[PDB]
Amino acid sequence: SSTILIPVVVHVVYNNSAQNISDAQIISQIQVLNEDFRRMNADQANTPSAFANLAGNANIEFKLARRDPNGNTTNGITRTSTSTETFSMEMDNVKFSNLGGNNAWNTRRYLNIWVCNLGDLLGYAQFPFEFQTKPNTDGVVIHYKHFGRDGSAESPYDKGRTATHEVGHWLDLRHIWGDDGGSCSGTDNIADTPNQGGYNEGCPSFPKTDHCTNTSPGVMFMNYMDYTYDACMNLFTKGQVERMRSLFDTQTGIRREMQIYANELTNP
Ligand SMILES: NCc1cccc2nsnc12
Ligand SMILES: [Ca+2]
Ligand SMILES: [Ca+2]
Ligand SMILES: [Zn+2]
Repeated sequence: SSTILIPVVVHVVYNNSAQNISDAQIISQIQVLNEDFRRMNADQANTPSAFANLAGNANIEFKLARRDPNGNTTNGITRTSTSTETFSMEMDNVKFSNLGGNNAWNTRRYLNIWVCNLGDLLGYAQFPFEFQTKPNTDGVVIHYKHFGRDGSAESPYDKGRTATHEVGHWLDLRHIWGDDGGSCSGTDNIADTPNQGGYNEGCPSFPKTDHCTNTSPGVMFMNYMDYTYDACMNLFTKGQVERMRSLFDTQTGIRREMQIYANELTNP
């Protein structure tokens, strides 16, 4: 497979000094996305051998924009002082300059990552099916305490995996347990993710079983699309990789336009 290139702009929207996170912290997150989406994450050593053969390399590269929407030079990082103290998922106010946030850069050409103070919410995504109706709010929001790996990020969500999970949703992946409140009925529509009752939290011991997969090697609680601690997640499946890449299909791909100028938007 050929590398899919994603131009990124990180909108730091800060009401105080703590929210105005460091360049190092932002570069740390860009690096984590590149590791997790190219299976160059060192904690792939924690992937059980039973699931190692299902492990996907998405071969998606994330580069900070070097050309802004007016065609001027940028480092792909915006900093917006805000009078708003906590942002709302329901309002999407972080995504509008008009409401004390920062307007999206053309969502057909850039992945917009908003960093801000959110309401015990780690972050939220918008799914591709919503793009036609909600073009301005396409992208990913991350809580400033859970952006980037180590540094200023707070345990136990301190390895940058909130953004990996949210970019997952942004590329059309569903919760591995099927958003069915614990049943075996719901599906993530991925053949190589074992059927799973409910979400996992914390760091379960391998193997974790439930009424849906009651046998070793159990459910893939170390999948990025579960709700487990950052240090206890370490793969996408080949099935998940195919779903994500299909959005960039040159004929039918919802996000295909992103590839046309990706190189020019990320090259000096
Ligand atoms: N572990 C990934 C993740 C992303 C977003 C919200 C979450 N709640 S708990 N785990 C989450
Ligand atoms: Ca599945
Ligand atoms: Ca389920
Ligand atoms: Zn989720």
